[PDB]
Amino acid sequence: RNLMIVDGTNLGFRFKHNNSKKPFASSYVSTIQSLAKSYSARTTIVLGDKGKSVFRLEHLPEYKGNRDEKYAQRTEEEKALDEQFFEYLKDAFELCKTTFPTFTIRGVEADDMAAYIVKLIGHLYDHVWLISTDGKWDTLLTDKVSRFSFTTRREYHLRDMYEHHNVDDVEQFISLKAIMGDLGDNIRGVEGIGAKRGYNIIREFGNVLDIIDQLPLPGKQKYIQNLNASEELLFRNLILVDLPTYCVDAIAAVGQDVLDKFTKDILEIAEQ
DNA sequence: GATCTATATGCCATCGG
DNA sequence: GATCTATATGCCATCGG
DNA sequence: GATCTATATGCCATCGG
Ligand SMILES: [Ca+2]
Ligand SMILES: [Ca+2]
Ligand SMILES: [Ca+2]
Ligand SMILES: [Ca+2]
Ligand SMILES: [K+]
Ligand SMILES: [K+]
Ligand SMILES: [K+]
Ligand code: NA
Ligand code: NA
Ligand code: NA
Repeated sequence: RNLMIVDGTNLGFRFKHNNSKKPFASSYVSTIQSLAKSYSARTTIVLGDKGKSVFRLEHLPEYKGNRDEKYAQRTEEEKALDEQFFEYLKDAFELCKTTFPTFTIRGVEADDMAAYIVKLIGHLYDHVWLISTDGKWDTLLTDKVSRFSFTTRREYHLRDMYEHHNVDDVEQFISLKAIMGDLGDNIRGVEGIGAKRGYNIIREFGNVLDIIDQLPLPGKQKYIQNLNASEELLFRNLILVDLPTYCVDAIAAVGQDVLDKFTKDILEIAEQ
């Protein structure tokens, strides 16, 4: 039997329809129930977002500032629609709590809770299914951990990493995100390096820690000059994007007692 | 040329009497 | 009782994939 | 969130005594 971990705020956008004024709490819960059955999940854990990541803010005060800018620019009509949506989503979460173990921890990204759950209890299940449209959750893929995106309708598996992310494995994926940064979170990368040049450098030199150890790289191309100046950026970005390595620290950033209680609660759920 | 940077979509109810 | 005086918090990253 | 629009790189001598 399997474990299913839901990126719950992320999933809620499947219910955002400007031409529907109706509540969706019931359909939200039902969708999760049907996904759990589809994926033979004996355990389902629903995660939700609750404020910006304290762990990441500490390293980067402009973290997700781009998201604030996006919402700031809304028209009066858009704001009204969004407020209705987000109130309906809050109601969907409340209903969810009565049915599934559902976690929100202020100042902790759902990404980090998911990474930690997989590390703590993933071994107790045949397969782990991650319900998220967020490609960064593919930092967690293994032969036993896969992802489903409602947006693309695709299942993401470790063996298809190159098709999906232009890298061959998770370690290269994490390195690539550190070099490239993450536009969605307002984390700048090395200017001039995208997936193609990033993959080439990784293939040649290894992971980001290996690359740092070899700087300066040769070449007078601007993007290499930029890479050569980016040791501190790369170390920082690695902390921000290497979900499996830093998930425990990210949770502990809002209190060690909180981490200890979450650990306890997750272990207990896996026995229920 | 590919590749990268940067922007804007009021996105989104998979799929089966 | 309420009301006022006086003090101490190493406060504080709203909120949305 | 993915996806799309739009921009800027003075790019570029693969690889083997
Ligand atoms: Ca997230
Ligand atoms: Ca189906
Ligand atoms: Ca607001
Ligand atoms: Ca050849
Ligand atoms: K970049
Ligand atoms: K007074
Ligand atoms: K087009
Ligand atoms: Na560009
Ligand atoms: Na006081
Ligand atoms: Na666009």
